[PDB]
Amino acid sequence: MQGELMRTVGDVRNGANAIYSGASEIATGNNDLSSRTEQQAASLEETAASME
Amino acid sequence: MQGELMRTVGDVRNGANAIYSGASEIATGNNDLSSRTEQQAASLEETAASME
Amino acid sequence: QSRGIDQVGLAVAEMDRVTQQNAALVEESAAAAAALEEQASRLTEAVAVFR
Repeated sequence: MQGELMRTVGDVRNGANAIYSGASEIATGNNDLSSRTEQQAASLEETAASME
Repeated sequence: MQGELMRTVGDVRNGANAIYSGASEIATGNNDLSSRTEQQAASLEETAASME
Repeated sequence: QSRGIDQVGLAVAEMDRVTQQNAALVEESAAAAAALEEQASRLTEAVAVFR
């Protein structure tokens, strides 16, 4: 019973870390992607100003 | 020990679905966001041809 | 106007290149999000012995 419990704890604990680390990649991607969105919108403001 | 085991597996079972369900929500957003990305990209191509 | 169209032309090229970078992050986020779906399934396999 302990063998299956320790194995489950290890698989869940080690696997849970992958979700936390993997989730950080998505959060980091949104942060980096968010920066491009701000610059993307800024280009429209600068580009729209040129049309004026 | 059985109670703590079921509650532990229960939280992991119910918690595991949150990651799959939560990841599906973010995955669906990327698919929908990708549509606007390609659509917005087409605007640059159509707009670029308009400047010519 | 010719100089203005040039600035607008280079601006479209900048936004066009930035759009490709955003698509890379969208696909990367989708690929990373899909990986989490697989990791969540591995958790069920470890507890597959239990109910």
